[PDB]
Amino acid sequence: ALGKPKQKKSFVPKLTKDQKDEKERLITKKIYKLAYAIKRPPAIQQFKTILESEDCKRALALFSKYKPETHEERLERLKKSNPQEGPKPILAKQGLRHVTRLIETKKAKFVLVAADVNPAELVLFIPTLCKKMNIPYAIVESQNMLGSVVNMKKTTILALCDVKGEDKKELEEIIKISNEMFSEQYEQHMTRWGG
Amino acid sequence: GKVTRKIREETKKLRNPRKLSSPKYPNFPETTQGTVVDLVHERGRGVPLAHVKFNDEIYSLIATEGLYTGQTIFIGDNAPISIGNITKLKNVPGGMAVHSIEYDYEDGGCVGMTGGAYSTVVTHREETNETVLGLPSGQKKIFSSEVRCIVGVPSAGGIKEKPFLKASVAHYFNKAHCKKWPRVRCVAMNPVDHKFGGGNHQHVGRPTTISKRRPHAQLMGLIGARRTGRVK
RNA sequence: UAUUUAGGUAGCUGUGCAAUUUGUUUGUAUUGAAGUAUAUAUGUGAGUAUAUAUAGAAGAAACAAAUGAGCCGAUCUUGGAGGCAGUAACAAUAUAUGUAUAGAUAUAGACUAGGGUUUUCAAUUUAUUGAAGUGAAUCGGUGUUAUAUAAAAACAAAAAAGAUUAAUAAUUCUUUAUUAAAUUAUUAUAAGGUAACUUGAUAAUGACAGUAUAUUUCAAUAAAUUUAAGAUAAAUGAAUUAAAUUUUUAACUAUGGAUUGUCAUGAUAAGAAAUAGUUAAUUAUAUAUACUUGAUAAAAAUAAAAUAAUUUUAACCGUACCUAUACCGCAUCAGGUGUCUUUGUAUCAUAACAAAUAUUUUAAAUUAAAGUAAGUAAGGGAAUUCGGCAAAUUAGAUCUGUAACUUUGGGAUAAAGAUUGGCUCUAGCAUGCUAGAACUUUUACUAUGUAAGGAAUCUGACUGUUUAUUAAAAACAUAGCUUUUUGUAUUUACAAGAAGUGAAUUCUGCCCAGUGCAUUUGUUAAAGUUGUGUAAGCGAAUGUAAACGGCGGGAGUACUAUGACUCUCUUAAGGUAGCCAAAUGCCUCGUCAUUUAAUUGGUGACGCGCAUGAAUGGAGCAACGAGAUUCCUACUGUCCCUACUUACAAUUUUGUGAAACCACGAGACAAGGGAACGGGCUUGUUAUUUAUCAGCGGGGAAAGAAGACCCUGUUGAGCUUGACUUUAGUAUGUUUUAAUAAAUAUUCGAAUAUUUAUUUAUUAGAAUAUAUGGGGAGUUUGGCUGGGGCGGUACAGCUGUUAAAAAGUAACACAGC
RNA sequence: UACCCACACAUGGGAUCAAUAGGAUACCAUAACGAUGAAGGUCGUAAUAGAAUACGAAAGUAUUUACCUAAUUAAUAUAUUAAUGUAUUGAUAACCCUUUGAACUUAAGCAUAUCAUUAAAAGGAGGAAAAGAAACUAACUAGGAUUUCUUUAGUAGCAGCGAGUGAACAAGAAAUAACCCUCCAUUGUAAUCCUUAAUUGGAGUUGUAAAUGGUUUAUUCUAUUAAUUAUUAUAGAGAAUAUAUUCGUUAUUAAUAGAAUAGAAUAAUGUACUUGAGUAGAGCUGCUUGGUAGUGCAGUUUGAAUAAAGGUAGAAUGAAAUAUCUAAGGUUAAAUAUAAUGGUAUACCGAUAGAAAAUAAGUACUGCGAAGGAACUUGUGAAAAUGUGUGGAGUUUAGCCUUAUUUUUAAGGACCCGUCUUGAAACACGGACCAAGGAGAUUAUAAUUAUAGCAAGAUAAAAAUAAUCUUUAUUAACUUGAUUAGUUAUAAUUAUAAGACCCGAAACACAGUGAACUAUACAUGUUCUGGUUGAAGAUAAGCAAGUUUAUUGGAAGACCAUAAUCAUUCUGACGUGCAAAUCGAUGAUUUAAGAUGUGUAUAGUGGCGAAAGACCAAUCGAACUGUGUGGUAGCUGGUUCACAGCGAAAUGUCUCUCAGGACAGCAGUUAUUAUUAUAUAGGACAUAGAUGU
Ligand SMILES: [Mg+2]
Ligand SMILES: [Mg+2]
Ligand SMILES: [Mg+2]
Ligand SMILES: [Mg+2]
Ligand SMILES: [Mg+2]
Ligand SMILES: [Mg+2]
Ligand SMILES: [Mg+2]
Ligand SMILES: [Mg+2]
Ligand SMILES: [Mg+2]
Ligand SMILES: [Mg+2]
Ligand SMILES: [Mg+2]
Ligand SMILES: [Mg+2]
Ligand SMILES: [Mg+2]
Ligand SMILES: [Mg+2]
Ligand SMILES: [Mg+2]
Ligand SMILES: [Mg+2]
Ligand SMILES: [Mg+2]
Ligand SMILES: [Mg+2]
Ligand SMILES: [Mg+2]
Ligand SMILES: [Mg+2]
Ligand SMILES: [Mg+2]
Ligand SMILES: [Mg+2]
Ligand SMILES: [Mg+2]
Ligand SMILES: [Mg+2]
Ligand SMILES: [Mg+2]
Ligand SMILES: [Mg+2]
Ligand SMILES: [Mg+2]
Ligand SMILES: [Mg+2]
Ligand SMILES: [Mg+2]
Ligand SMILES: [Mg+2]
Ligand SMILES: [Mg+2]
Ligand SMILES: [Mg+2]
Ligand SMILES: [Mg+2]
Ligand SMILES: [Mg+2]
Ligand SMILES: [Mg+2]
Ligand SMILES: [Mg+2]
Ligand SMILES: [Mg+2]
Ligand SMILES: [Mg+2]
Ligand SMILES: [Mg+2]
Ligand SMILES: [Mg+2]
Ligand SMILES: [Mg+2]
Ligand SMILES: [Mg+2]
Ligand SMILES: [Mg+2]
Ligand SMILES: [Mg+2]
Ligand SMILES: [Mg+2]
Ligand SMILES: [Mg+2]
Ligand SMILES: [Mg+2]
Ligand SMILES: [Mg+2]
Ligand SMILES: [Mg+2]
Ligand SMILES: [Mg+2]
Ligand SMILES: [Mg+2]
Ligand SMILES: [Mg+2]
Ligand SMILES: [Mg+2]
Ligand SMILES: [Mg+2]
Ligand SMILES: [Mg+2]
Ligand SMILES: [Mg+2]
Ligand SMILES: [Mg+2]
Ligand SMILES: [Mg+2]
Ligand SMILES: [Mg+2]
Ligand SMILES: [Mg+2]
Ligand SMILES: [Mg+2]
Ligand SMILES: [Mg+2]
Ligand SMILES: [Mg+2]
Ligand SMILES: [Mg+2]
Ligand SMILES: [Mg+2]
Ligand SMILES: [Mg+2]
Ligand SMILES: [Mg+2]
Ligand SMILES: [Mg+2]
Ligand SMILES: [Mg+2]
Ligand SMILES: [Mg+2]
Ligand SMILES: [Mg+2]
Ligand SMILES: [Mg+2]
Ligand SMILES: [Mg+2]
Repeated sequence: ALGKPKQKKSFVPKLTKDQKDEKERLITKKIYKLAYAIKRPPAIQQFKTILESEDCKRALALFSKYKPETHEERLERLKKSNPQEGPKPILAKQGLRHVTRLIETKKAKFVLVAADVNPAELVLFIPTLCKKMNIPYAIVESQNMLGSVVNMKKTTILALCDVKGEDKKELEEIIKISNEMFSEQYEQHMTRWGG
Repeated sequence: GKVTRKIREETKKLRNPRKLSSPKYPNFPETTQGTVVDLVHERGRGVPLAHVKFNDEIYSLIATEGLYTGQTIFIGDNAPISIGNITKLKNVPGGMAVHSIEYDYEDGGCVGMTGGAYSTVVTHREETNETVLGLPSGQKKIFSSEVRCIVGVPSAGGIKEKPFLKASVAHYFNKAHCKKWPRVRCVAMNPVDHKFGGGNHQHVGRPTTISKRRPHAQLMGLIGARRTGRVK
């Protein structure tokens, strides 16, 4: 109306499978230049230590001794008359909501934390909580590495309650290298402003 | 009242706007050589265009004054200065005539497009790398250097010599240039169509100088004048 | 026991009659219920009861109930039918025997838009019913596009004759052709010419204005010849009509070395004439040149080639008929509607007539009046009239001749004179055109077509346009002149937006106090901070009148008279150059001259100009005008003063056959009173053909339309603005705004503000406050009144008179506050 | 012969009366659409076929279902590996939930206000929807989720405090029902979940957890089909035939489908300490409510505490006591509202009535389009208007009243009705004629009169087999306080509001349709013939740097005619016309700023315009169609049967008042009562007085 032309409608192309993967690359590239140039808070700056690439292999070779039963083994365990035969078996827990119950009740002895998680708020409180209960702790890179033990895809946290008698001396070797990187310098980790 | 003539003309330009060529020249890193191919004429404008050929590619450009078919010209940042060549602005001495000036680098051209109108250079300032140009409108404008431009006066001469002695001559001019012709004076109109209209005799009754403070549909007459009348 | 009371508009109350349905009780009817039409009785009246005729199936009364409960009117609603009235208005060719002989009016024929069976035939009387009829590889659509839906006229593979049907025919049939796709048989991979080029031997285009001149291709005329036709009382070197058979130039190449063409302009040492040769000659909508322009004259799909043969290979839709009596205007309507073709005489054409083709049947007449058209007029010649409105005169072609004025082109076809036939010859060359001569007559463009002329004034420069249906102009436009805004334009200052005057020549004077416009340094809101501070705008200063606009008055002074000169109130400045009783001057039919027998008219001079005047333009006329006004010459029934002839309607006959209007109109007048102009009422005077026909416009305050003028309404709408109340748009503050480092300033180590640099942000906005704001939106704009408006308030209080010896009382009446 | 009257017989038309396979209103049940292709449309099928009606190539009597149409080899999204699977899209005309949102009108003007949390318009679902388990109400001797009815109540309150508008607790009833996620659920073990014939392939520790059998028997209710019923009567409701018979009613069974209750049998049972953030609240700003200085909601800026805590308590802020509750996550039956579709009834209408339609009716017909939209049953045969026959008068007088057997004449009287008006037969308006239709009825709230039941008390409130009035007792409040027989119904009149006795404006808002006439821009096509005049350019011949004469050439918004076009004059013709703008003569016009076909673009506070307020479908200083709408009118017009009793004003005061209202005066109707006749008077007489014509 009023002597003005009719409205015009433009067209759009649907994105191809190469064009979608191409555009997501320039999104993650812009963020990596952004977050480094500003100053990040100290609670995130503590998550840069990975302890080594090599020292991870000694801890994961310990936990693979204690794997839980599979699905098909669980049904054959119930085919027997008495399900509980012999002593209690030593296992390895793998859940986030279950491990923070263990540390609050002081049952654990060694905790591994994956720094790979996105969103990042879920594990910000973990190294401080172990400090109040005097628990040694360590940080590994990827949560895929922790799922390789429990036959799962991704796993955030992982901890043991006890170990057998033969691997006692093998356990004390790990804690010494783990403590001098984190717990002996914990009071410095709160003060370091990443910039 | 009703919507007047001025607002109704602008919305008629949105239903069918006017079309022209906008000729621009390319950018090349070093000095090359090109040949003039032919000369043509467009519908709206009076100045003839020229088709040059750089690296087996044909572009369009405004023809300078002395140009014939088959001549050779050079384009580059450091070409020699002569008639029809296109060089950087810093090379030309003070007092010559240029006729296509880009505002910034690697642009087509902005200033001096029509036929018969040229600009002059007045100085060079080695501090801050700037030169002052003399626009055809008569105002001194300061230009940054390193823009490139073309040397010479444009063609088509002085068209405004002989008058439209007939009414039929002005009919074909405004029709090709897409303007409204003929025009009716606003005093002859009835007071619905225009503010000045109506009355028992043909007169205005209001001061014709109108400020720029007022809104857009109230602007008519001599808008925002600093002076009115013959000087002497 | 009314010997006493009884009219009555607006209005209030009481007693009663009519209609439809509901509860209870009583009763009628096929030897005849309800309805309808005529009588009789009865009631003061709304009404009721009975009798006779007709018709054929259901209806009445009493005690109580529920309401869509009683018509003469509303320019009331729907249906039926009158007067005027057989009136207005329309249609009306001849034959004693015929499917013919004559007369009369009208140009005719094809594609598209619209119509849809109207086509053809049969039977029964521009009707009704029933059958039959439309044939496609080459005729249209289906395809491409017009700078995010476009072409039956732009672009595009290909056909013509000759016959058949009651109706289709580039479509059926016969004869000779052409295109495309699928399968067969055969094969050159290059020769020749110095050159332009010739033959199987690829990579091209669709594709693009207007005007003038010269070619005479076809075709057509004209002539000759050969077959056929029709007419004349006669006569004629043999007439008239039809069919066919015939009637060198431009480029380029090789030699050559300096001239040569067109109706016009020319071409050549970047090689002329002359020779030898190779390509073509575009069929009139063509070819080659020239001329006009601030106009240079569309897109896209689209390509290959030698010779012969074959085919149940080439899909889908429309193909009848009408061009105006088969469309649109309510119709068989004097209106309107795209393109093309069409024979003969016609010395510029035009106009007119004839061909061709299509339609058509029967009242009277030497006689009315008044009409619509066409003719003629003795003597006078605008005396008629607002005005020569209407009519009349002039006119084609050849030869002489041509003024004032001028923008030097024009005026000009100025004005003013003379000639014109027919037949027989002579003289030129270009061979069908032009000069001259002799003879002759009831004298020559004139059947049709075809300018009256001259002298002045006002206004518009010119060609152009406009109120479809009362206005064609002096109105609008136009070139020309001038002012203004924008240097970050899909376009780029010789460009893009906004305004005024109106060609050329000559001019464009004075004023910035008022209102606007521009430029630059006292008053004024909110939000934030422990608290404090900071906005634009308004006001003030300076410019601007081809911005809106404006441009005075009084006194003395040189026989009378006048005042060059002087004095004086104020203000922004006090109308200069020019012009005039003009389209602008009330008094006013101003004063003088001239035009006429006579002039309120026309023209030339005068100016204390009610109220002239400079781009709101002043002065001015050469050319142009269906513009407005006056005078001479010619011409005439405009007039003195009217007369005669013809056609069409009218008067007379047959056929089809309406409308406006109508309280009642049955005869018409003089005076009276009356709502102050009667057809009817009151006193007087009067018509009459057996019941008519044709005219006429005195009256029926004749018919059309709930008056447009004027007033009222606490009824509206279009428009303007310094009316009231507000709002879109826009300008300026505050708060929200990526991080970092540094510098500077202002307040007290701290708080604010300003400014620079880097990349790690940068979709570009949001919420509030003040100002501007007829670009828009709502609404209002008292009463009284010797009609309304203008003037006053007799619209609130007080005293005396009007005012008539208790109280009460009017006027736009008196004298006042 | 014509004109007038009386009687008898025939035409014209469809009124009156009687009937009826049609309508209207109220109640009850149902509340079933669509990608497995809906609603609606176009074309076809009959042995002889047009309208109507039914049906799809299986086509005019348990399957098929031609072509368009959401119409789909698609679009917006999810899952698996470009292909395949899944879900949405359209119809509605009543009720329900959100968004947006007017004006006419009332205020005797109008601008805040009212109409109105309305009409129109858009989005989303079901047979019902929405709501629902206190971050409540109250001040008591205390109650207890939601919904609906009575009452509180036209009350508290809001508002140019004007016109007007307007709630809740308590009390009596209908119907009743409570629950689930959000932590650390036995870590001696994901015990879960989708898919595959298959731990087959996945999901999942950033946290998933979901007990299962439909076999049989009995009973009750609803819907649809099929069967038997006396001629005495568990059958007298009603229809049809003729002038004693049937269908049914009444009362019983069967079959199929669906729902509910109960019994018997088969399957199945572990552990569970969660409380809601860019929220609640502040500052500025706008809407809404009765909410008054938030009752509720939203934008921008700012933004808390976690049961040692937070919210509320009918004027504002700050503070204190006493009560009483715990927000910001989710589900939910019954009582309730109303169409299309099918049933049952009635103080409704009876063919100008009832729906527009007794149905070949949403049909014929009209408009470019949105849209508009009729007539007609069967028997009887009224009036208006006419024809034939017989009889009678006169030519100078229509019809009516009174008195008369000189009644088809005589003497007296007598202008045409309705209506405004001081005054009408008026030269003031409406009416040519007949039939049928046609206007103070209904509802809510008050008051007076008549009648009926009970009476210091009165009552059919909703429902099932309480409240209100006498009497809020006064006052703003404190301080204080006995008293005019009532209440419930039936009928008539008056006042206010509802369309409001009937018909009538110029206008305003909401939602849509048109450039076939006519206007402008852009693209593509077509546009007859003859003459006049003579600017540049060029050539020669003379005279002597030039200058006269003669040719050639064919420029211009130059001149003139035919065909075509327009419209100056006669103020010609016609003027219930040929024609809702035509015809004749006379005129103006010519290679252009022209004329014209088709295609694309511009729409109503908008477009187009060489400008006249011209044109936009016979309409234009704001087009056409439907709705709000029965818009408001202090202003014209009309208003339907008889008799009897009684009978006026045109004056005073106030009024944005002067064509209108209210109070006072004049009138009518009904009622009670006698020394208010020991009294009154538009009078007179006697006495005492007032006044300034
Ligand atoms: Mg005008
Ligand atoms: Mg205006
Ligand atoms: Mg003027
Ligand atoms: Mg009486
Ligand atoms: Mg009635
Ligand atoms: Mg009547
Ligand atoms: Mg009456
Ligand atoms: Mg009638
Ligand atoms: Mg006739
Ligand atoms: Mg026929
Ligand atoms: Mg034919
Ligand atoms: Mg043929
Ligand atoms: Mg055919
Ligand atoms: Mg044909
Ligand atoms: Mg035609
Ligand atoms: Mg005709
Ligand atoms: Mg005669
Ligand atoms: Mg004479
Ligand atoms: Mg004579
Ligand atoms: Mg005279
Ligand atoms: Mg006279
Ligand atoms: Mg004349
Ligand atoms: Mg002679
Ligand atoms: Mg003119
Ligand atoms: Mg006119
Ligand atoms: Mg004219
Ligand atoms: Mg005219
Ligand atoms: Mg003009
Ligand atoms: Mg001039
Ligand atoms: Mg000023
Ligand atoms: Mg000045
Ligand atoms: Mg003067
Ligand atoms: Mg003059
Ligand atoms: Mg005189
Ligand atoms: Mg005649
Ligand atoms: Mg008389
Ligand atoms: Mg008199
Ligand atoms: Mg007569
Ligand atoms: Mg009137
Ligand atoms: Mg009044
Ligand atoms: Mg108004
Ligand atoms: Mg206004
Ligand atoms: Mg008055
Ligand atoms: Mg209303
Ligand atoms: Mg009002
Ligand atoms: Mg009113
Ligand atoms: Mg009003
Ligand atoms: Mg409201
Ligand atoms: Mg329910
Ligand atoms: Mg629900
Ligand atoms: Mg309300
Ligand atoms: Mg859980
Ligand atoms: Mg039986
Ligand atoms: Mg809570
Ligand atoms: Mg009846
Ligand atoms: Mg009916
Ligand atoms: Mg008398
Ligand atoms: Mg009067
Ligand atoms: Mg009279
Ligand atoms: Mg009258
Ligand atoms: Mg009348
Ligand atoms: Mg009646
Ligand atoms: Mg009305
Ligand atoms: Mg509208
Ligand atoms: Mg001309
Ligand atoms: Mg006339
Ligand atoms: Mg539209
Ligand atoms: Mg006007
Ligand atoms: Mg019109
Ligand atoms: Mg009386
Ligand atoms: Mg009156
Ligand atoms: Mg009264
Ligand atoms: Mg006395």
